[PDB]
Amino acid sequence: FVNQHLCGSHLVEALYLVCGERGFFYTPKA
Amino acid sequence: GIVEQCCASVCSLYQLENYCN
Ligand SMILES: [Zn+2]
Repeated sequence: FVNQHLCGSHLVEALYLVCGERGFFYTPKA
Repeated sequence: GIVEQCCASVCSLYQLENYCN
């Protein structure tokens, strides 16, 4: 695999791909 | 956090695995 530059919705897509059925938490900074 | 690192910097798919349930 390679390193990633992921902003906005592109990060959510990557989390979905990586975690799939396990699910994930998307937890930005306040 | 990761949301910030992946955008301002770069991150790996392996680092993302840390956010799976
Ligand atoms: Zn875009």
